[PDB]
Amino acid sequence: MSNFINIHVLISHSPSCLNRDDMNMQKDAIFGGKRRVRISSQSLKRAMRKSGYYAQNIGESSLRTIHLAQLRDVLRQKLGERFDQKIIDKTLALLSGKSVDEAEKISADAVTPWVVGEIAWFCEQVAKAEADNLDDKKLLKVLKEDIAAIRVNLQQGVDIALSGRMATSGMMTELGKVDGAMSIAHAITTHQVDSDIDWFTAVDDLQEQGSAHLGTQEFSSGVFYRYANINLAQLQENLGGASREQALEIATHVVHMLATEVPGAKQRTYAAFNPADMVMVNFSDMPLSMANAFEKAVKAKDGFLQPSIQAFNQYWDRVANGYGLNGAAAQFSLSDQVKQMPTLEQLKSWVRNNGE
Amino acid sequence: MSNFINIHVLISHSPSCLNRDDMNMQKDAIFGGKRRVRISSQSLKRAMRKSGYYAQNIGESSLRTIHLAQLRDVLRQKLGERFDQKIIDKTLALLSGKSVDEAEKISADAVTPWVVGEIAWFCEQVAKAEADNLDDKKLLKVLKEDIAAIRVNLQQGVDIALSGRMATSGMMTELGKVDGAMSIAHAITTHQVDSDIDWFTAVDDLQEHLGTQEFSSGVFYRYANINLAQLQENLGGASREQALEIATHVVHMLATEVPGAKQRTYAAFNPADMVMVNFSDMPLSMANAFEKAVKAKDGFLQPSIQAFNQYWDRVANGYGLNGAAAQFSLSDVDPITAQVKQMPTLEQLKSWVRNNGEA
Amino acid sequence: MSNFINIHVLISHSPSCLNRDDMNMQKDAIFGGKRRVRISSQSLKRAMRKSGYYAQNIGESSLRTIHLAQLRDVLRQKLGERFDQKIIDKTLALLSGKSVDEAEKISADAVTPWVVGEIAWFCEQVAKAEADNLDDKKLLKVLKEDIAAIRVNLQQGVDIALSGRMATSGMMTELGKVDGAMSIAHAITTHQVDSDIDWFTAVDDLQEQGSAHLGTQEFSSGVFYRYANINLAQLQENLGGASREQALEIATHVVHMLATEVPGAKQRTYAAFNPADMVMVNFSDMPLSMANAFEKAVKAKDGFLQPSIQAFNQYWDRVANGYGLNGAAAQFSLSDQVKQMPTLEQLKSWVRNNGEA
Amino acid sequence: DEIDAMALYRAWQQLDNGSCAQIRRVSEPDELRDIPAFYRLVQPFGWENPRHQQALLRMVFCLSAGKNVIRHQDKKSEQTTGISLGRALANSGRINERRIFQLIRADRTADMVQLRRLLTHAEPVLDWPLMARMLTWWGKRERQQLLEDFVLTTNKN
Amino acid sequence: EIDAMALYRAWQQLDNGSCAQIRRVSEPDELRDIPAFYRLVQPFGWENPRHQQALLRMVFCLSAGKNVIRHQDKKSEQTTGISLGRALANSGRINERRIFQLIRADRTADMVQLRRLLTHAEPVLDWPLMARMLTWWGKRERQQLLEDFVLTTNKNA
RNA sequence: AUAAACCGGGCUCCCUGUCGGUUGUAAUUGAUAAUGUUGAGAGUUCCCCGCGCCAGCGGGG
Repeated sequence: MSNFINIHVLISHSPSCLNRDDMNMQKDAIFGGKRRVRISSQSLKRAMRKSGYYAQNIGESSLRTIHLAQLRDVLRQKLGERFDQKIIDKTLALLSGKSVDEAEKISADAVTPWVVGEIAWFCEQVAKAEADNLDDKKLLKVLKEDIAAIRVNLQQGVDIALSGRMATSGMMTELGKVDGAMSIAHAITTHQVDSDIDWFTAVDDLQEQGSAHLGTQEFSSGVFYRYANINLAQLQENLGGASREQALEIATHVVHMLATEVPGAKQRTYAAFNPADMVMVNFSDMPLSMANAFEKAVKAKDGFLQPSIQAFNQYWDRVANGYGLNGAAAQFSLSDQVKQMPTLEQLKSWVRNNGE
Repeated sequence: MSNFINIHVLISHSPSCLNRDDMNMQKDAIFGGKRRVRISSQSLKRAMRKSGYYAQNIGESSLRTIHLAQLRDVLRQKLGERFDQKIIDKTLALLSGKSVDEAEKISADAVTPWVVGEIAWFCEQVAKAEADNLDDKKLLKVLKEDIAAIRVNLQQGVDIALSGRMATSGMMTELGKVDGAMSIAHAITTHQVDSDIDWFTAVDDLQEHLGTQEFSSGVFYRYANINLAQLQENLGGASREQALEIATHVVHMLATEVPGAKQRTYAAFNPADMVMVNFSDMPLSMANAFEKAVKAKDGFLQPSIQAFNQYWDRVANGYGLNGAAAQFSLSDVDPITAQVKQMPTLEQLKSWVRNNGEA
Repeated sequence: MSNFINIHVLISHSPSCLNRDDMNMQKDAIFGGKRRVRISSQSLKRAMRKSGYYAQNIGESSLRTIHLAQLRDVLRQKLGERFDQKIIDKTLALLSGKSVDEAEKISADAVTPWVVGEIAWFCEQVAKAEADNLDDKKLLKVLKEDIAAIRVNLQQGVDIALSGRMATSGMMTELGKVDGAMSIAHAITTHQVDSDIDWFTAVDDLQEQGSAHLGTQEFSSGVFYRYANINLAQLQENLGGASREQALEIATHVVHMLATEVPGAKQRTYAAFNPADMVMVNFSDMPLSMANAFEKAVKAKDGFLQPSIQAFNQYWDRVANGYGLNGAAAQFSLSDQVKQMPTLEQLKSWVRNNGEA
Repeated sequence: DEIDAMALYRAWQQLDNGSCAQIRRVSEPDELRDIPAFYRLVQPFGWENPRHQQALLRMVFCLSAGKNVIRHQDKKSEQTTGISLGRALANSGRINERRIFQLIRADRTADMVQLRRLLTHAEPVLDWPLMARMLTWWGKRERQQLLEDFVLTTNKN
Repeated sequence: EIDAMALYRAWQQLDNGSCAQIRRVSEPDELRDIPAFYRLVQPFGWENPRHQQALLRMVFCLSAGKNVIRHQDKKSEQTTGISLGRALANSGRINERRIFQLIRADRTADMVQLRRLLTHAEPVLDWPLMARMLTWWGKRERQQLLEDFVLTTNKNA
């Protein structure tokens, strides 16, 4: 069976500003010696994590923060009906490596992801250790013996199971090290973009006209290529040893989100709520991106979209024939050995069924 | 027959950061007075060494360390059912030149590559030498007489046969000195690169500070060659065909494996767009095809491949290179003239290499 | 006929570290007020001497050492079929000035070149002298007679014929003085170089290393100007009175090697196996280098290579006109009164034929 | 006549985050001339006098490593000068000697780039007006003195 | 060198037909497609190829209108007159980002944008100084334009 | 033509071998460029040739 799922998306956005830096300039990248507009992988990951679709179909997302005081209050209120306060504070102190007073501000070393279910499981462990006068050291070494039993909690923190966690303090430093199962690229346009500039004003309703000086905001439209892949084996391990089916499920949800979720940036002002015009999924023994289809930047003819799709299809043919890729593949498209899907739901079902 | 096999690769990467230094900066290098982005040969080596393909087509990686305590324990667990603990400890102590107590920390002089097969073999020898009241010095001098018998064990440590080993302590200085069969170069871009900078943040879900990361895309020139004779020698005298098979796996890996760095966030999982393999008496690199940094036109990839093809034409005619050569490419546009056999698929290429360049 | 033959090479290397010093930093030199990267002459020499081209087209190379015990055993091993053990030991002793025991440690005065052919010949002589119960100093007296007969043996030690040998002890002090026929310059880059640094680590497969200090290795790429000349007469003399044709042959091999051989340093991890992009050979009555072509360091434009080649050619024109140098010259180049040669082999042939083919 | 270093320092410290952001994006000292915020920053400090331009370009460039990367500290009343750049770089414990090596051997422009990287990496504590004088001249003598101070510090400490 | 005030005076006295015909171009090189241009710039050394590029730029700016660029002689006190950037800043009609995007605009993109700014601002300036700036027009003359603009805006406030 | 003149400090020599810098991270929320305006007038259009009632007509550039 194939271990990697490659998700490819071509999505065309209308004038917008979906990702920008500290000078409020569109993010870009240079590909093929030409300027491409870019949307960071973190932007995509966070959009997916905080989306409604994720809440309905995958569930709880991690709570990333650095304020252990605030986290303490939240954790008390969320777990207070299963553990009493001191067990909670102690558990937090063990996992973070900081002392949990009744203090106003308790900082961790860095913003880290917290999974509430995971923390709870640690609370039960700490409690058992409490009733058995088990030392903290011995506790740690007890916990290190069966890690998967900790990872089974990441089914209530799947975003961590997908994108990994790194710990630099507390017991987490030995227990929280999570190796991400999903690799995801920055989105880059398939073509060159010279951004436009909106020159705006703010009218004062009480000031009798007058010449003001105008603000600026960079924007542009663009056909973006999105790529991600999922390491099934690693997803399974990361969830505590879940079956392949749960993993194909999660991967399916990722296909959906990656095809439909768009970062919220400046959307109240630009509304680039566009859905993907192509989505292809491909099973494989070695992850492989298709960005090189657009290394030669796509020249416009009747838009950027159709030439972009065409470019994709040709480069996929080449790669497939040249590298002999016997692997499940399927493609969904809104335009007229790769199985075609009329609708995204059919693509999703094809993925859920391991491509058969 | 030709002794050297040269592997040239042109591979294009999307925005990434596949190798960086102690200051989170991309590794670069200057070539033709312009900055190229660089991927160190070490990086490529270890990416290949630890890859899955290596695990499935070559075998187990060597175990590279400097901690002889941990190594002691490891060797016990994996060999304990074959030898007394004290034979194991003694063999380790003789090879390393340090004393193997039940000490918590025992550090060698440097990070060295160890092969468990090899260590086992040495354990046998030390055992019979134990049974014969033979002294350590005489054991050494005896073993020095048949080196090949020790190099056969590098078939369970082929990476060492490829990249070599040096020793500064113990019997390994006399015994375990291996001279690498594969020479491999740092990968550099064929064009100038001015790296981009991603300004990022981290959102704190409980309140309402920017970091930076350097990145770039680029068309890379990978080069490596393999010294067949030296490979055969380093594997105990193995066949030319076994040599060619290993060389073949190296072609595959050099055309498909990519360092793991920053990949979960930049995903530059691209495969090679051109791979040429070329048989030779004296090893030569094609880096000079790109001394004049490649200027873009309709990308960097096509002009790089054409530049390559031209230089190879000039060098082959000028230095009279009559050697088996074959080229696999995903592009259609005009390749190297007819002495370079074309390959539609990578596997046909690899077959052609397995078959000493005649198939 | 011309006595000197000039070999100029412009060769461009990809990132690499082909020669370094006591701190493992690239060897450099100042030229025109700017830093060039340097590949020393000894390095180039040893590169050519131990090459395989050498071994297959020139023969055996000298054996430089100081361990007369090891040399003893080696010599016994490859001469035992022609000479008695103590004929061999004796010869070694008389040449080294040190007593050849069966000790396992016998130090010479310095690391010296040993040609095996030479030693075989001296072995015949010492055999003779042993048969006539002749005294050593008298054997010396006899041998001083005909030195050419000894230099004829450097045809199995051409590298010493080219690079010379100085003698300090034993009969060599009288018989062994060889003045080199080949002069060879340190390779320097035709352009200023600011060297890059690689910062590497070593991943320990048994402990997740955290904070660490990275090792350093200086490296750079560069377009090098190699220059060497050969004094044909002195070669002929150093070879026992060999013909001009044989000299020209050896010279041609030196051309080839200077155009192709690259020192071996860090090549396993930087792979700079680049051939030369320009080779020019030039017959002359007085040797002259073209180094001053790059005294004004070459500035890059579409690389360093082509501008270097053109700098070379221009200085060549200016010097040729200025100093009226009508001598056979030929130039081989990869890039689109000097005869142009399409291939290196045509150039080599040209050289073999005294520069008129 | 002479450039006020401390004034410029404090100015850089109190700069609005947007301007600082705009200046932090240069990748080369002369690029500062492409940036409005820069001219606004150095106008009070004699930018308009050609004599002080190169100097100012370097100062700002180094400061442009971050808003508090260069921590200034006053000298002790006893000693005649405060902590030198080399000494601080060495004191950080994060700077490797070869870095300084390649720094003092670098061409114009490149050296300042490298220097700024070293400053971000080390966050040195030093006598800023001293460093400012150094940047004001920045020649062979100064580069050499940098490496010397580094070496001797690393030697004792 | 090229006589400036002569070219200006010629442009002020050109016939309105030729004048309107010239204004109509949309890129400096398009002036080569126009007779009136050649007759205009020939007395000022168009025939010497060294001076050509320059002239093409100068006229292009003048092509904004017969009385868009208002020359004003420098006061005898001052060493130089009002440079372009100061003029634009003084207009009060130009936004900083227009100037910024001007100096970062590519050969050619550059002159078009400048002409738009000129028509919009109708600047009073020392013309021969502008002419010189246009004669050379390299990185530092552009950067100097931005300098004068920013610094004047800051001065005046 | 001076403590001068005449007057080599000169021959030999790899700095070599081993080494992922690696894990984690929305730049994000707000914002008319807006008020006022005939393109009117004016047969010049530079050269050659043919015809002409010398008012102009026509051929070719």
